[PDB]
Amino acid sequence: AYTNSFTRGVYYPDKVFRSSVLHSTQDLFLPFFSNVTWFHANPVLPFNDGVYFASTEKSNIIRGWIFGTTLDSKTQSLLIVNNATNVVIKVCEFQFCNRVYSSANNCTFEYVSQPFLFKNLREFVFKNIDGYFKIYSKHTPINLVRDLPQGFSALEPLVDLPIGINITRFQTLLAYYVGYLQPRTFLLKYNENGTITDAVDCALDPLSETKCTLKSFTVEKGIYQTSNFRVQPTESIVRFPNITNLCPFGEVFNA
Amino acid sequence: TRFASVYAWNRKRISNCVADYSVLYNSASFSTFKCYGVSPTKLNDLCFTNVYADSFVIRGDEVRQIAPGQTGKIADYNYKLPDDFTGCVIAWNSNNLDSKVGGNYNYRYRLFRKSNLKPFERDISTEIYQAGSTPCNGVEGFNCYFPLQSYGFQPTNGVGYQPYRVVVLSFELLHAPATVCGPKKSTNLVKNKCVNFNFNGLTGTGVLTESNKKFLPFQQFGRDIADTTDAVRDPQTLEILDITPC
Amino acid sequence: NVYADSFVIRGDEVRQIAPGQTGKIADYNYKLPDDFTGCVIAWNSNNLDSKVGGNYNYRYRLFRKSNLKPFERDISTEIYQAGSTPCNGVEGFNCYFPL
Amino acid sequence: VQLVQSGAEVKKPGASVKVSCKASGYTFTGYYMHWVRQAPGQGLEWMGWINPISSGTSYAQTFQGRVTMTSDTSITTAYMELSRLRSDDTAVYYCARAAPFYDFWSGYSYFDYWGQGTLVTV
Amino acid sequence: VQLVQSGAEVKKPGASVKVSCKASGYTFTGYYMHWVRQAPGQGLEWMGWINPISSGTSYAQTFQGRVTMTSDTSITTAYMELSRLRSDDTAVYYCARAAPFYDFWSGYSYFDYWGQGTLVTV
Amino acid sequence: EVQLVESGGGVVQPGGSLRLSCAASGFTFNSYGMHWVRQAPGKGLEWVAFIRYDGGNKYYADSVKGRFTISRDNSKNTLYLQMKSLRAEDTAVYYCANLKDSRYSGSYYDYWGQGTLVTVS
Amino acid sequence: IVMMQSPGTLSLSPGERATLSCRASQSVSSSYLAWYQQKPGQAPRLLIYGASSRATGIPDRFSGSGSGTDFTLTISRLEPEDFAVYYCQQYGSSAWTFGQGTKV
Amino acid sequence: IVMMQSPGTLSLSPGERATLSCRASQSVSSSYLAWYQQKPGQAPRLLIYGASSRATGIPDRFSGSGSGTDFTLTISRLEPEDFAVYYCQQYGSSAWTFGQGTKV
Amino acid sequence: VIWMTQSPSSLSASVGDRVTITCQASQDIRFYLNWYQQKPGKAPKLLISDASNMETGVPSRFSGSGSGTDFTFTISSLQPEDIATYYCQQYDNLPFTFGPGTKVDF
Ligand SMILES: *[C@@H]1O[C@H](CO[C@@H]2O[C@@H](C)[C@@H](O)[C@@H](O)[C@@H]2O)[C@@H](O[C@@H]2O[C@H](CO)[C@@H](O)[C@H](O)[C@H]2NC(C)=O)[C@H](O)[C@H]1NC(C)=O
Ligand SMILES: *[C@@H]1O[C@H](CO)[C@@H](O)[C@H](O)[C@H]1NC(C)=O
Ligand SMILES: *[C@@H]1O[C@H](CO)[C@@H](O)[C@H](O)[C@H]1NC(C)=O
Ligand SMILES: *[C@@H]1O[C@H](CO)[C@@H](O)[C@H](O)[C@H]1NC(C)=O
Ligand SMILES: *[C@@H]1O[C@H](CO)[C@@H](O)[C@H](O)[C@H]1NC(C)=O
Ligand SMILES: *[C@@H]1O[C@H](CO)[C@@H](O)[C@H](O)[C@H]1NC(C)=O
Ligand SMILES: *[C@@H]1O[C@H](CO)[C@@H](O)[C@H](O)[C@H]1NC(C)=O
Repeated sequence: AYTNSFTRGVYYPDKVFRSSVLHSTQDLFLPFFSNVTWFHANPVLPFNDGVYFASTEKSNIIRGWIFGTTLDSKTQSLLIVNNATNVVIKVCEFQFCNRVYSSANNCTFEYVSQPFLFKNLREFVFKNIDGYFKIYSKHTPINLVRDLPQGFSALEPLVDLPIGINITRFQTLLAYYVGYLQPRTFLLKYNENGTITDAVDCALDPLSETKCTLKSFTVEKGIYQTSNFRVQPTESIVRFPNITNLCPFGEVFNA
Repeated sequence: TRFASVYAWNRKRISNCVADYSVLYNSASFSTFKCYGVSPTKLNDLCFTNVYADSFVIRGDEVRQIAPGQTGKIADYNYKLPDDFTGCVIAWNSNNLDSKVGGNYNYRYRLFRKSNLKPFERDISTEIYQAGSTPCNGVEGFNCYFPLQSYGFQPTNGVGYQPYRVVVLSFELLHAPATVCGPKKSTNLVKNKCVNFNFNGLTGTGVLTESNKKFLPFQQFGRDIADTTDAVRDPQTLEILDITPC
Repeated sequence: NVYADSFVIRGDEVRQIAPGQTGKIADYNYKLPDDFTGCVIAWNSNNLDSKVGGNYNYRYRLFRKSNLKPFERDISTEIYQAGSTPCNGVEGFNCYFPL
Repeated sequence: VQLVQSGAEVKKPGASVKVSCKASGYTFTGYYMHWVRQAPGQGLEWMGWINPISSGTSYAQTFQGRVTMTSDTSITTAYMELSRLRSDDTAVYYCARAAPFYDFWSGYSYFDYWGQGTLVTV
Repeated sequence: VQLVQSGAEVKKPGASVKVSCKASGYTFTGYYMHWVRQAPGQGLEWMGWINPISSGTSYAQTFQGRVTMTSDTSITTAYMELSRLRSDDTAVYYCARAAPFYDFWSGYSYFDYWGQGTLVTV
Repeated sequence: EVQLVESGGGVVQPGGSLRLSCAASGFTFNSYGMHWVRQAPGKGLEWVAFIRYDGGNKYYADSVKGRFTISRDNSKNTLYLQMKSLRAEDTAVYYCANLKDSRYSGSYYDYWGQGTLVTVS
Repeated sequence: IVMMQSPGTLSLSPGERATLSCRASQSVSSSYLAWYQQKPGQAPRLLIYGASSRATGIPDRFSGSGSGTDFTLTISRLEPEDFAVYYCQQYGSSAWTFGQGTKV
Repeated sequence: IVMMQSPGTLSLSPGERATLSCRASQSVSSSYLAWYQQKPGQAPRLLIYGASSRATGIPDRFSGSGSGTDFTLTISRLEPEDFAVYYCQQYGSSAWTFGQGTKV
Repeated sequence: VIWMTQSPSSLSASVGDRVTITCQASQDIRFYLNWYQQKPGKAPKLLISDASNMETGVPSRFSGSGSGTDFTFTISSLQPEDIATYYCQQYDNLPFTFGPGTKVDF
């Protein structure tokens, strides 16, 4: 099962305040109109270069996530668990069961804060760059049953954890949607309050590239040069002389 | 007490603290103290997002290789700095600790490698090096070498062959909240007047006023189209201030 | 005009007598300008300046509050304050003799 | 450079013997240690080598499975152990130094320093 | 490194005694010279230090005003002089070397070399 | 039901070229990295190549590096292997697979196709 | 400050292990704690400095440890030469202080 | 491979010149040919390495030459000390081989 | 490149016998080893991951352990259906490598 995430998964790329400006940035974003996998439940999934996660389930249904590699007692794993009053984030040599784990040896990181989680759609973005596990989130009202919501809403930084571990796989702790981030170029529109209200995926289509080339979200009638095409080399060919005698360097060195 | 071999160099991450660099620079104990991308006399005025401290042992003649743009066995196969490196290299003679009679063979370095290391890359494998065209299959012999070698430090060695302990401090300066700052004391905030300012490492001149800009909790400053900061969050009061030129 | 400056240092320090150098000699003893025009001449004087048991007549500055300006000379012997507490001219903990 | 070997040994058939060679005056791990045997009235036979840095070894076909070589860098000493001894293993045993295989000028091809030998009678 | 002290002395009350310590094998002015006293059957007492480069000194409260320390770099020798002698000043006196206060690794906190002591009887 | 179906095998001449493809279904193809593995007649398994989930980063065995190219089209759920300058030594049954790997691909499941025979003669 | 060693005298056979103690009236930084050995008719020599570091030329048969107010010197296997008097030494507040010493 | 020396024994007066031979069953690179001297009751010592190069501390009274299958050691003027056993040594195919030796 | 070795290259065993297969890496690969079972004409099946973690559906008679360079695969009680060639595979670093393969027969 797949859904179309129309323009979802946009987050504030940095901590710089901007307003009344169109800003072009390079980062890991969910491509517009990509195919997002719709899960019903609970398999272990690849983390790849970052994960877009969304759900309409209650906070007492989706408890949190496990991120790591082997997801067993052999390596450090990141455990994010919510409850009625708080959120607990730990990195340990966890041995997971099947209330989440039976053991947690060699704990290196602990963080405690407030809970992370017509219905209400919850969106999260998980990145792991240079040892920092970055989480972005947004909570909005939803009136849909079978698909993702339309319209634009940017996700704000929630927490930035100096965990220092590698993540290749993850699992959700218990329906939800999972997409993956890619290195794209986006044009982000900041309003007078510094809120991102729109965005253009510059690789979505010829119209979007025109918009990105122009630093404008509207295009007037006309013809515009947006890029160059160029054919890439299919292969490399080496053509040297077919002599075989070796240069007498050894004779110089061992005189 | 114990330093790493250069091929297996140690790294420590330093954050969320006050860094006084003058105690190191003004010391009489270090034979080498060389900074790149920054002057040592200004370190106490600066703020960084992170600091890394790398440490290892090499012989005296090799200290020159611990610099940007260097070549040789250490720069090539053991510990490589970037060309745009920002940080300081500190070294001192450790003959009194690391040498012994008959030779200390604990300290080792990589002698052979298929290719040069990338900056800040670490390689601790001990696989057999293939010098010839014929595969070694993990066996040492003709054209098949063990990649590592020892210094064998002895107290009677010439200075170029004596052990030196090296610490490399690399300064990470990203567009992010600085967590490591020098010991500069803060003053009271002055508004509606032309002043010089220094906000968590950000220096400039202008008039400061209360701002109506609605920063989100993560946001620390704003910028204009000229890449100039036009608003800051005060690191102590968390108040948002506008910056305009005098 | 021509100026001729002269002094004694140890062999490893000769490299510091050049424009753009750092270290105890360049920083606290003898500093050249970056736009320096002139020549640096040196020779080994082991046969004249060394003696058995040690010649302790030749000295250098080890500590200073700040780096010297080019061609600046400093011959004071005041106690160097390394710590936050004043020395009042007394040598001891965090209070060093500069030479 | 000095190479100093253990004293003479007397053994019976089926037994094992261990000969030590202590090195000094050079970087121990920078050279291979070879063992060479000399029976009474006979010439010289190469047995094998050990490389102290890697603890890697190689042996002559004659002694494959019979001989073991080890080293201890903390005392810059190499050892040769020969098992299942026979009467024709009676010989003077020598340790000898040679360059490693990566030596540019082929210093690995010859033995430049010798210890005074250890006499073993079986 | 060697520290060589003068021979034993015998004195009467109210007098003064001077003990010398000649240093060799190191840069004289790079270290502080300390004096330590040991009465018969007793332990060790620190008296004070002298810094040859500056001729600066510091003394223990017990000997303040009683003891003077000097040095002469031309012969790399330090001297300790104790005045107004009493019978309980009978002890073996030692010179000992320690790093200066600017030593990064706190070498000033301990004495790394000792001369063989000078016996003074009062 | 998870399936991986190799096709495009056959017989080619030495120095020639052959392009293989693998049709994936039953799983989220565009979320996993993919491998090629080959097995010569009477021989054991040999790893050939690996491609990441976005098709961005590619890795090859030293024995095929510079001759084989790996690619994927995530809109067709199809993995490709382009083999040039084929040698007699390249005769093998080629498999596409999703190998369980806690360090690189992040796959927690192990999938294999039936394999397709490529003969160089 | 007062430096207190224990036991005043220790007796055991050669080849056995010995441990000596030193207690301070106040906290002492590990860097400011040292141990000395004094054989009969001889000046003291440094064995351990900085609490846990051996002096040059000292056998690895000797080791030290401790922090705060309590430190200990260990002799793993005693030789006939090790039956000497040992002292702990402290630095602080511009003064150097020795313990009363213990005889092995 | 086989390394063959000749003559098995040589006899001549002190002060005269001597030449010893070594023949290989196959070609040997000059770099892989060496000569050793062994006095009675002593370990062998290196005289010549690389066919023509003297070892450190060896008098210029000794020299060597040859290529391919045939090599020779020359002693220009014999001293009473030179009446020893000499060996040629070859390297190849991961093995070291000695000649049978000749007595001067 | 990490070289993988297995021993024995082939072993005979009866039903009920204990079968042990050794796999050795030329480099320390921690616990990043997979074990596969292949029958003639079929693709390899994964039995064990992360050195000692059993796959779902794999009979309890199969086990494995080890760390660093020396790993062991064990069948506590060989069954008629366990006649196959076993491979070990490292995924500590790229390129990935398989061992020679150990053939088990009657
Ligand atoms: C001196 O050098 C020549 C050239 O050999 C080359 O350079 C050497 C330093 C070394 O890197 C060799 O491996 C190079 O091939 C030597 O003559 C060669 O010797 C090799 C065997 O070692 C043989 O296979 C080649 O055919 C020889 N080449 C030629 C042109 O004859 C020579 O033996 C060296 N002499 C000494 C004493 O070292
Ligand atoms: C999404 O999947 C459908 C098939 O269900 C395909 O036709 C479409 O092109 C895919 N879109 C993208 C962006 O992959
Ligand atoms: C949530 O977790 C925290 C931390 O373990 C705990 O203190 C708190 O009591 C938990 N809340 C509930 C309702 O259990
Ligand atoms: C786990 O803790 C042990 C000490 O009990 C330590 O030896 C080991 O190195 C630690 N492992 C990790 C990954 O921290
Ligand atoms: C910006 O925020 C102000 C409140 O400070 C609000 O009145 C205004 O309408 C917002 N602008 C937009 C486009 O929402
Ligand atoms: C220190 O800074 C924090 C904000 O980081 C502020 O809340 C706190 O009140 C400050 N403390 C003082 C004494 O100003
Ligand atoms: C995390 O693991 C991946 C595996 O593909 C690797 O490429 C990446 O560099 C690792 N990250 C860090 C910080 O090592």
